Amino acid sequence: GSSGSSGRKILDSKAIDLMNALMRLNQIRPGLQYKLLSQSGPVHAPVFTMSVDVDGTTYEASGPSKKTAKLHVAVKVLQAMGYPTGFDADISGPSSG
Repeated sequence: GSSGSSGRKILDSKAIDLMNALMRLNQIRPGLQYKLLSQSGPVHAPVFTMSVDVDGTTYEASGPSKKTAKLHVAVKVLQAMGYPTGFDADISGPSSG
């Protein structure tokens, strides 16, 4: 439930101008929760698929590491609302979300 929580405080800026998004998502929507739908692939090239619920919209983004996974997810959320994330000119193809 909600009542009776420990509270995990983890923070690290190992990346470069990337975590920015992670902090943002929390800035606009404090008290968020990230979960790993599933992980596939090798041990050196694992795929950490994270997921988050924002504004009644569930976002899922996979990455090379859980750390990047959560970050990628946020970037999307913002992009959906129309907020600056730090990425462009990256056409996806003939298929869109």
